[PDB]
This record gives sequence, C-alpha cells and structure tokens, in this order.
Amino acid sequence: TGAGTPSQGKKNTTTHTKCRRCGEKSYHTKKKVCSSCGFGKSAKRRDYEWQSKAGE
Amino acid sequence: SWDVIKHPHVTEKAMNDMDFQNKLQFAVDDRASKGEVADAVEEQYDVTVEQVNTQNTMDGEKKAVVRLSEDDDAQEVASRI
Amino acid sequence: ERVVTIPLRDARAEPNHKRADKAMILIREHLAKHFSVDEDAVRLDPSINEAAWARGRANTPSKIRVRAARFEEEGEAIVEAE
Amino acid sequence: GKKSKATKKRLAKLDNQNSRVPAWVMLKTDERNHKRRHWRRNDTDE
Amino acid sequence: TDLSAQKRLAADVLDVGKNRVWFNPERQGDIADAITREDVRELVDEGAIQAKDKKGNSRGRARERQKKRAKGHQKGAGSRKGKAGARQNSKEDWESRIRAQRTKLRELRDEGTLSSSQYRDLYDKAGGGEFDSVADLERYIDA
RNA sequence: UAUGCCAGCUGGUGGAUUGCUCGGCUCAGGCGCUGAUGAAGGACGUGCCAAGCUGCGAUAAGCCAUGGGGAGCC
RNA sequence: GUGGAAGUCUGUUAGAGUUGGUGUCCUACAAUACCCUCUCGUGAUCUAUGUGUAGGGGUGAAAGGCCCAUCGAGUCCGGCA
RNA sequence: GUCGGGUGAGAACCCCGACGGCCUAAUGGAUAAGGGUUCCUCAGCACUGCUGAUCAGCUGAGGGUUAGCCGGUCCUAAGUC
RNA sequence: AGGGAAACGUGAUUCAACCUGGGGCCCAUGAAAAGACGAGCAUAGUGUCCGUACCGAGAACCGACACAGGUGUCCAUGGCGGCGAAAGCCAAGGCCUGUCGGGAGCAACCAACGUUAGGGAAUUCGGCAAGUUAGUCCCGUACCUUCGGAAGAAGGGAUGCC
RNA sequence: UGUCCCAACGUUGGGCCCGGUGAACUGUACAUUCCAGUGCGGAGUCUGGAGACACCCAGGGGGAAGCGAAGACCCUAUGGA
Ligand SMILES: [Cl-]
Ligand SMILES: [Cl-]
Ligand SMILES: [Mg+2]
Ligand SMILES: [Mg+2]
Ligand SMILES: [Mg+2]
Ligand SMILES: [Mg+2]
Ligand SMILES: [Mg+2]
Ligand SMILES: [Mg+2]
Ligand SMILES: [Mg+2]
Ligand SMILES: [Mg+2]
Ligand SMILES: [Mg+2]
Ligand SMILES: [Mg+2]
Ligand SMILES: [Mg+2]
Ligand SMILES: [Mg+2]
Ligand SMILES: [Mg+2]
Ligand SMILES: [Mg+2]
Ligand SMILES: [Mg+2]
Ligand SMILES: [Mg+2]
Ligand SMILES: [Mg+2]
Ligand SMILES: [Mg+2]
Ligand SMILES: [Mg+2]
Ligand SMILES: [Mg+2]
Ligand code: NA
Ligand code: NA
Ligand code: NA
Ligand code: NA
Ligand code: NA
Ligand code: NA
Ligand code: NA
Ligand code: NA
Ligand code: NA
Ligand code: NA
Ligand code: NA
Ligand code: NA
Repeated sequence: TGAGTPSQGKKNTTTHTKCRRCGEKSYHTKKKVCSSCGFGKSAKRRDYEWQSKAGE
Repeated sequence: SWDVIKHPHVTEKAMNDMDFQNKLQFAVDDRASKGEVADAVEEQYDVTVEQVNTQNTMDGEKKAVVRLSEDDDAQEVASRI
Repeated sequence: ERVVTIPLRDARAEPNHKRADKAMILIREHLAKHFSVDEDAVRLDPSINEAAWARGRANTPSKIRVRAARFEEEGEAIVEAE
Repeated sequence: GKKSKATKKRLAKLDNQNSRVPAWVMLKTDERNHKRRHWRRNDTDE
Repeated sequence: TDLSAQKRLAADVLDVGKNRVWFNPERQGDIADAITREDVRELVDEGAIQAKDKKGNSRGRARERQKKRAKGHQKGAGSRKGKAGARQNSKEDWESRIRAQRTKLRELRDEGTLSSSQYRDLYDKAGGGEFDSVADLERYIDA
C-alpha cells in the first residue's frame, strides 16, 4: 500500500480541537493538552524565545 | 440576570401546532429547563402549561414547544401580541 | 400520404451495440428525402420507435414498413408503424 | 459524529457568519465577505 | 414542469418505490401544482397518480423440473456439480439411518417380540453399523 | 497577392512611470506595573434591518454623576 | 463403521496479500492508479475502536524497514545573514 | 439510451410517458467516524458543474432536528490525569 | 385496537434469529465494575440536562478536485441455478451522474479482443504472451517416503432429454 | 498453441471531420535545407557548391549531440554524514 494517497483515506480521527483556553484549534483531545498555549500541561502560557529571531 | 422567555417563535410550522394542537413555540434562553420554561410561560400569559418540549437550534438559541391545557386556547393567547 | 418500406442495411456501419439509435436516424433521413421535407419536420410516432427497439439496442430489423403523411403550412411528415 | 451543545453553538455561529453583506450596507457605504466558507471547499476548526 | 418532488411524495404516500409511481402524462400541470401530501392523495384518488405492479418470478418451469427430480429424473452424472458427500451429508445420513434402526428395535421390544437381551444385542450391533437399513435389520432378525 | 515581415496610426490589454500619502522605519523627551475586589488572553453574545471591524456585556456601539462643549446627533 | 483432528487441502465466501504481464497509464483517474494473472484464506489469521512506546530515542519474524508523500537518525522554529 | 411530450427567451443531457438497458454484499436498506447545514421550500444563473442547463451538493432568502422507556449520561478495561 | 380495494386461510417441510444441551482442546485458561435478583401490592407525584437535519460516498468523509484511490458495522434466508454467501439470468429497491455531444463501412496507427489453413517452440535469455486441461461418478494409479504422504499421480470409461 | 514460418480478416474504444469546453511542456536570435569542408577535434547559421515558389492536412519519429534532472560513474575540496 502506498504511504501517500491510499493512506490518506483512513484519516477520520479527531485530535486537535478548539482550545477552551486560547481558542486555537490545537487542543489535542486524546492528550487533553494544547499544542499552542500549553493548556493542560502548564498553568503558565506556552511561549519560547525561538518563536522570534534571537535579537528581536 | 437573564430572562427565560425571549420571544415567540412564529413560523408556518409553529402556526400549525398552535391551530391544530394548542401549542405555543418560543425562543427561550438555552440555560432554561423545561420546568422553568413552563413556569415563565404560565406567569407571562396566565395559562395552564401541560407539556414542554425543547430543542437546541442551529441558530444558537433554544426552542420550546409548549402545549396548553384544553382549558386554554393558543390561537387566542398568541393573537394579543 | 403513402406506405413506405425503409431499408436499414446502413445501420450496420455503426457499432452493433447502438443499431437502434442509428436506425431511428435512418428512418428520419429516409422520410425527409422521400417526402421532400426537413428532417426537423419529420415526426415519428412511438410505434416506429418500439419497432426498432423490439429485440434490444443491438438487434434492429433490416427493413420496416412505415406509413407517412405530408402537409401543413411549413411542411412536415407524421409517421407510424403499419 | 456526536456534537456537544458548545460545538453546535460554534458551528451555528459559523453558518451565520456565512451570510452576505446586506444590500443596504452597499448603499450606506457607497461601495465583499472575505470570510465566506463553503462546507466542501473549506474546513472549520476543532 | 418538474414533478420530481411529487414523485418522492407519491412514493411515500402510495408506499411504493419511486420507480413504480406513474403520473398521468396528461395531468402534469395539475400534478405540478400538487404541493402537499394531501394534494397527492387527492390526485391519487382521482387516478392521476398510480403505482405500477411489482413482478414476481414465475416458478412454473421450476415446478416442472421439481417434479421430474422428485420422480427421479434429470439427476444423471452429467447433472451433478458438487461432490457426492456434498449432495448428501454422510454424517447426516447415518444419523438418519441409525435413528430409524433404533426406533424399530425400540418398538419390537415394547411390542414383546424382543426380550431386553435380544434387543440389547441388536442395538449394540446397529451402533456398530451392522445393518445397512431397517429392512436389512428385520431381515437379519429373522435368523 | 494570399499566409506573412518591419515601422507607425486608432482602440485594447497591462499597470510601469510621474504626481499624491491615512502607513512604515529611526531618533528623542515623558511615563511605567496588572491579577483571587478573578487580570491579561479567548469564547459567545450585543444594532430596526447588521456579514466584517470597532465598542460594549443579558443595564450589551451602551446606564449615572460632575465638569467641559454646543445645535446638532444616532 | 463411527468420530471429526489439522499454523491441512480446493476455494475471486468475506477478507488479507501482491507473482508475472516487465501490459494500460506514465503533464495519470492516482505524487504508487487500472486490468488479467497469482498467494493466503481456523490461524504465528484478518479487522474496527480505544490505548502505550518519541528522535541518537521508539518500533523492527532484520529490509537500515517503519515512526503522517519526510528516515544510514522525523518534523517545526531558533542558533542563522 | 430512443420516440413522443411538458416547461421555458433558450433544452441531447430539467420534468412526464413509453420502449431499451445498468446495479444484486451492491449502484439497494440501516448506520460508526468524519463532514457541518450540505437536509426542505421559494427565487435565480455572474461563480461552481470536464459540453449545455430552465437543473443542482452552486448563488440568495426563508424554514427544518420535539424522547422517563434510542443514544449520551452511570460502571468499570488497556491505560490517562 | 390497528391496517387492507378485497379476502382478511389452513396444514406441512427445511428451519437465520432466539432458547437449551452433549462432546473435544490448552507448555494458550479465555475482563472488571456499576447495576439486577434475592425482597409484595394500591393510588398519586416526579422523570430535569445533552444528541436527534442530512451525506455516509465512482459528487456531502481523507486524498489540493463533483479524484477509477482509501474508508468500520448490520442486512449471509428474495427466485432459478448449483456444493456454494460461486457463475450466469431475474425480482424488490436504486439508477441511466463511473455525466460532453454530432458525423464518416468509420483509412493508416494504437488499446482491449475473436478466428485463422499446413507446420507446431523453428520464436525467445527463457513458451514471455496465449493456449491446453477442467465440474461429477466408476475403474485404475509408478519412483520415492519421515508410512502421514506421494495421489485428483498417470491412464481408461461415463455424463442430455423422454 | 498465431511465440515463429507469415501474416489476414473481423469486433469494441480511440484515432479522422463537425459543435461546445480548453490546458501543459518548451522558446538568445535567425531559421526551405542537402552534400562536403572547416571550426574547442560531433555545424540548419562559418567556407564552397548543390537544391529550394508560399501555405496547409495526416503520419511514423532520422536530426536539432530534441525535452525532462547544476552527472549517480570518475577525480578535486585541508566538504558532510
Ligand atoms: Cl443516537
Ligand atoms: Cl447429545
Ligand atoms: Mg513515510
Ligand atoms: Mg431533547
Ligand atoms: Mg441558512
Ligand atoms: Mg465421516
Ligand atoms: Mg490452511
Ligand atoms: Mg486456498
Ligand atoms: Mg490501534
Ligand atoms: Mg544493507
Ligand atoms: Mg436538495
Ligand atoms: Mg427549482
Ligand atoms: Mg434521521
Ligand atoms: Mg462524477
Ligand atoms: Mg494454425
Ligand atoms: Mg530455439
Ligand atoms: Mg533463434
Ligand atoms: Mg503464462
Ligand atoms: Mg551555402
Ligand atoms: Mg555537476
Ligand atoms: Mg560513489
Ligand atoms: Mg566524516
Ligand atoms: Na431568534
Ligand atoms: Na469541509
Ligand atoms: Na507609562
Ligand atoms: Na456589522
Ligand atoms: Na476409526
Ligand atoms: Na497484481
Ligand atoms: Na534526531
Ligand atoms: Na537556522
Ligand atoms: Na449530462
Ligand atoms: Na438457492
Ligand atoms: Na491471435
Ligand atoms: Na525526429
């Protein structure tokens, strides 16, 4: 079976959903953790410095 | 504080229920239970509510189908508004 | 008006699984020519159709006697089985 | 699929947001809905 | 005119497949104006709308064949397709046979013709497949 | 002299150019904490008609007081 | 004779697999497709859903296979001009 | 598919009838996931539809989902917080 | 009661569902908890909350597309056929939307395919491709063998209808 | 047994003509070439001759060292893994 097109057919699972905390569709409903704001893992909001050029 | 009754849901189907089944249809706040819908209705129109059916609509609001006792007449209650 | 025998030997030039259709066309082309009329004015009563489609879309009879009449203000023919 | 009361509310808003700019606004502004979302061509969140 | 909506309606009211509902070709206009189920029933009662009859497969030729076969014909080597044990399940047939034989012996005992010792003997022999059929058994019984 | 070549003329296509700037970029002075009295952020609401933006929060493009302001406004 | 065992046999039952045609296609219907052919088909079977293992780490009846068209070290952004 | 016919400014492909066919573990019936209003009605053709369209899953406006006894809800599984 | 225009049957066979048993297997032992029963009856009151449209696929899902791909369950008892949930034909139900059409005996060429006299693998790396054989019953069956198998060995015969 | 001797005829869909729809690849310029020669030794464009009226349709693909891919082979780099 091709890992391409023919393997695209089984993708009827729901994972990342609208996050109750930040409103982005990144709340992983299996993990109960948001990939965007960290809701469900961190009380503090997710944020890293590599999200921007070092000097900015 | 929010009010239970929002406004009368008037549509062809609502009419048929009022004319043929003695039922009044309302747009009610979605946090309202059938019982709350019942009381509010009786108090607002002075009638006897027999049964209430609810349905959360694809319009973002809750719809309530309220049936009045044979004693009361929906057609008349609705005609005064 | 008259009674005419239409040859459908030329329907074999068309792929066999579609003889009916072609015959049906041949019938219209025949009349139009023999009754000096436009193929647009030629009306074929459904009898004619059911005759051509009798044994399926692939088995059309080699001839067909057809009764036609000619007239009106633009000119036309109406036809049927016999 | 089984949707929840909250979900249903959202899908609902989206459907509404999918109406066209009323004619009167055209006149009142002397003269497009950039948020038009087809159910087949577009994909909603969640 | 477009009577497609009605078609779906007639089919539900007539309680039949859409493909079986017929609309009188001369009353399209009237049928076109039909908008409510009631309007349909009405056109139905006027015979403007009817339901075609559903066919059933004729079992005539089937029955003729069934007779010839029940009488023993059309079952030659050239008419068999499955293996033999396929046409008749050997285990099933032994159950058929052994039960018949066990019933037989059962009667003769109660009947008195057989002492519970002769019976025992024959039963045990049957269970050992000594008798091809009940007929064979009776035959053996008679010395 | 068809098909056609080169240049131009009229019209078009296109949106360069010139002009314009409600936006940026940079420097400089001032100022500088918010949150369980539930913030920041988000969601959903909220208009006569209201899709977006803004505002606002079931008292919902708003309610009150005081000052200013002024014949206009929504 | 009975019995009905088997990583048993035939088998396009369903389902799974993919040998040859080096056919068709090869700006495709398709970033791995179509057809015929072929294998397995009561078992170390096939399958849905849920759930666990994460990047020098997994997973691997081992082919350096696989870990979302990405693998002799995934992807994203940063170090980075 | 064909012959008639209906509607329409306009009809090979929108609708009716007949004739002729196609699908039989599916091209039928009920559904999970997923989609998200695509469902119904009216009004339309600038977009979308491998041609056309009076049709439409398109454009626009309205309307539509009613449960003590179907699901969720409750319980506990691998396992998760 | 209901439903049917009407009649509004009776018996039978085979019997999915459902029920209830017996046997056999394991260096494999085939969940748990809530709940129910155990523990009667009358009358009355209460039974809120969330889901409910539609598609479910060669156009409503995933695959950038109205994509020839991919995508789970139940209907496995509709008829003939036959071993059969097989072929082939046909119902019920669905469809003419695997959605551009018109015309030329319609050439060359190509894709799928049928038939080819005599010869019969001379073709080719190679019988690649195609073809031959074929279902059922009866007879009959070698070397070899781990005695299980080899074996449907091979070979010979039969086969319809009335 | 059409694999072959050695091919023929036929079937269906294309192909061809017409209505409608309507891309892509590719493009320094010029360009009707052919035979020779010459040139960085593999020229439609240089040199010498020959031939050559323009346009269009269909074809099978000889040539444009045809199009497609900053050669995987080989070597080089005080490259990587
Ligand atoms: Cl449900
Ligand atoms: Cl038993
Ligand atoms: Mg991969
Ligand atoms: Mg409800
Ligand atoms: Mg709407
Ligand atoms: Mg046995
Ligand atoms: Mg086996
Ligand atoms: Mg097998
Ligand atoms: Mg799994
Ligand atoms: Mg290796
Ligand atoms: Mg519709
Ligand atoms: Mg319409
Ligand atoms: Mg439903
Ligand atoms: Mg299609
Ligand atoms: Mg020969
Ligand atoms: Mg040789
Ligand atoms: Mg040779
Ligand atoms: Mg072969
Ligand atoms: Mg020269
Ligand atoms: Mg290079
Ligand atoms: Mg190397
Ligand atoms: Mg190294
Ligand atoms: Na409302
Ligand atoms: Na979508
Ligand atoms: Na400050
Ligand atoms: Na607005
Ligand atoms: Na034995
Ligand atoms: Na294959
Ligand atoms: Na790594
Ligand atoms: Na970087
Ligand atoms: Na069409
Ligand atoms: Na049968
Ligand atoms: Na041949
Ligand atoms: Na060439």
